[PDB]
Amino acid sequence: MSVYHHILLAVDFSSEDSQVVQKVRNLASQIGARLSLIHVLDTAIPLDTETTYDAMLDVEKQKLSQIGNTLGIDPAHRWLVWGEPREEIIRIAEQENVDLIVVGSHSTANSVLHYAKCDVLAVRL
Amino acid sequence: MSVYHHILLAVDFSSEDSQVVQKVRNLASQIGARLSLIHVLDTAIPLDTETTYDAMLDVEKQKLSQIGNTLGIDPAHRWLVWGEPREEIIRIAEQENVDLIVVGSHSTANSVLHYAKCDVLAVRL
Ligand SMILES: [Cl-]
Ligand SMILES: [Cl-]
Ligand SMILES: [Cl-]
Ligand SMILES: [Cl-]
Repeated sequence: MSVYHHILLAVDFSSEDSQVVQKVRNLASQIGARLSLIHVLDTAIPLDTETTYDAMLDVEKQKLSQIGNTLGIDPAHRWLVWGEPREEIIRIAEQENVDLIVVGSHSTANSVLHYAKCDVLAVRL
Repeated sequence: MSVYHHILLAVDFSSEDSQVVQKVRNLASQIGARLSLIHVLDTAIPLDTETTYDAMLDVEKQKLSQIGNTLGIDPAHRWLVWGEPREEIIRIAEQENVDLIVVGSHSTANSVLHYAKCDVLAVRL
């Protein structure tokens, strides 16, 4: 039986994403685990200018989707959430029955690591 | 090909070792990696009493060997070293061409993680 069943990858959209993506794909396939994906984004509204929240979200959505598409993850298992990375990472992991969180170091990594209720894989970038 | 080739397990000889041992055995076997093992021990000599350095080392050696024997690791790949855990863990990993260090949390974990030149798997105990 599989040593981990459900691996959550956290990506930050750096140029080094691709190393981690292929590694995590090889990982999950060799051990038989399913993958989910999350990226954490990353008060006065300016009145003299057009806001670009939706366009900015679309860029993020595309980057998430580049990665999601490579990994064959259903959009239902791709997460783009507002908030503090550590907290949001850990809340999705709990909610979604993850048993391995994967993060890159380069922080967020060290905070997820100190508060996660499951194993954490920190991948050197 | 194997996502990791050489996994170094670090054990501290707590009652929770066995969970980590079987997990790491299942891990390495599913991905095709070889295992090494390390435990880091863990100025005036008393003149009125017998010292027990050798007996104390034998106890540690037995505990290392319980774990090593389970995992089928040659004694050549089992390490019982004097020193600061973080430093010694990282020095063996470098020396021995490790590409995944495994540690339990419960520290040492967070220090190995902040200075390791390879991926680190932190296993919740
Ligand atoms: Cl993130
Ligand atoms: Cl805006
Ligand atoms: Cl140790
Ligand atoms: Cl002594």
